Amino acid sequence: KNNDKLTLWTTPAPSPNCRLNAEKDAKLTLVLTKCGSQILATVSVLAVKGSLAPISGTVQSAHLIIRFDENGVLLNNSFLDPEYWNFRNGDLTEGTAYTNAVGFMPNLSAYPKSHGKTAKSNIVSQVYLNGDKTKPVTLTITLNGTQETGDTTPSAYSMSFSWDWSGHNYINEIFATSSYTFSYIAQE
Amino acid sequence: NDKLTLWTTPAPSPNCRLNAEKDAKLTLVLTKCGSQILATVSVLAVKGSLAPISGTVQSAHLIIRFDENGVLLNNSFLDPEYWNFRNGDLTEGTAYTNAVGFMPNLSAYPKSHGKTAKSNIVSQVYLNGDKTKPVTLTITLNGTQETGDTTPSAYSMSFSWDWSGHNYINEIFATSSYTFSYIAQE
Amino acid sequence: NDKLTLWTTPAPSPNCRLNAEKDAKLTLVLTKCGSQILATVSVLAVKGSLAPISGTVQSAHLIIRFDENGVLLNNSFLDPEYWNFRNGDLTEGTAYTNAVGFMPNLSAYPKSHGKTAKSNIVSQVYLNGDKTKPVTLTITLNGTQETGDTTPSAYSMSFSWDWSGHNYINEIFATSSYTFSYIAQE
Ligand SMILES: [Mg+2]
Repeated sequence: KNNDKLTLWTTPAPSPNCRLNAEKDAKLTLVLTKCGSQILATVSVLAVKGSLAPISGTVQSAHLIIRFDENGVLLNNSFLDPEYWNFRNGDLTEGTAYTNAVGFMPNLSAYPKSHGKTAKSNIVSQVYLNGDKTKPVTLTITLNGTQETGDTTPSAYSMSFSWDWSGHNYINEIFATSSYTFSYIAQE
Repeated sequence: NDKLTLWTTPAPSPNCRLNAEKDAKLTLVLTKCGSQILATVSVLAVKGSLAPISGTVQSAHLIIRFDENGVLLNNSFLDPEYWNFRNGDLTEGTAYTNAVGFMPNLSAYPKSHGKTAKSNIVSQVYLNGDKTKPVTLTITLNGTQETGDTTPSAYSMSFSWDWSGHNYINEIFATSSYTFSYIAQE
Repeated sequence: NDKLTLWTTPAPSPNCRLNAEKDAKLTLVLTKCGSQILATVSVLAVKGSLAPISGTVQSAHLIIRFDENGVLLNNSFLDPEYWNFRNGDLTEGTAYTNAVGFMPNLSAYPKSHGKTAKSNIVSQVYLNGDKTKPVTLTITLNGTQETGDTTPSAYSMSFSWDWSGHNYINEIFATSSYTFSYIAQE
């Protein structure tokens, strides 16, 4: 059992695995590492096709919402593909889908279902396009909720990533973000 | 039951004093990862001049002080009732007698060396989780980013929120969650 | 011993080269949390053109390089004497022979892909812990954001501090503490 039940990830070098505008138009690298009562996370994203590859016209943001059921399992019609979202085995994922990941879900006491507009449910910081300090992008992570254009979409748990560069002209650049570290309180 | 997390609980009642007793809810979670502590912090004001922000208020400050065993001092500006080791989403019932493993390391962050760069963690957080409303957070370990706090303590953690130059009048003072780490005493 | 933390010690003597040998004190602590390393970094210059900042100086750079076993190369710009696994507030005296579990993952951060966004962590730190004195810190894993470091290594970690546009002349170069994490090789 080369398994590691304390890390849930996309793999460190994913194939296209998520939908920012269309199916598999980006590679999300997301690693969740369980440190008891807190999850330690790293996230980065790279667009591979469409209006973010390269950034065209008037687009100044990108959004991904990941939704899980009561067992911490991705919902049907997930915008993150489930095939390579699993517990760690070396640099790969287990092949058999997990049945329970509640230990990696954002705590519902800390981050209640209807509370996405609450300050505590948001982690907000700058990341940098192409790892370039002169090209800031704001990242807003929302736990068990959304601040955007209205979400009472059923899920038990959720994690929302919103990248925004209002005011910046990044036309003809590929949308790709520096790696960002964060933590949140675990459900169990 | 979990002796590797010391917290306020994830959903505290008013539990700290920014300008008067119990005028805010501090959510502070400390998770021991051996030689480093992994921490998350958020604050929400519930009454007074921060709820909502009034007049000329452009900052808020909290100092938490501990004794040599890592126990909150008397006259604490963080209420000790629900500051304890984790049990579910609650605290253990019996007050802890030792948390030295969660205290900021005195070799790394010496007592009253708060003006030293290394004893400070400084970053932007965001009012109401709103990217257009930045607030600077300065965290100081075993000191204050200022001349002497003269109340003795073995260890301390100081939080200073500042929004000089911004007009947030009539907004409730509430901060996005912020992750940091620091070197543990043992 | 504590084989889950690799560090400079929490209060190092001068131990790294920004512009000359031992012209700075780097505090760097790496704590293994399975698949991720939790890190804290701070730097303090002690002599030369950064102590205090003089003339035209608006940046500082350090590259740390390791072999296939995770051991510092010869001609290291971080001194190997006090870079080791934790023993109290000190280091083990006998040099480590393997630290591959602390190295940046090659699948995530491929060798010489320093211009790739994912291999960079970028944020503001603050001179003297002062919120009015920002400094950008760019961390690069297994590469350098300034291209083509030509010195071969199995693994590397690059730190670039930049304050273009700011006049910090006559200040000592000293940074607030900064937390980050990265995917571990094993
Ligand atoms: Mg910033």
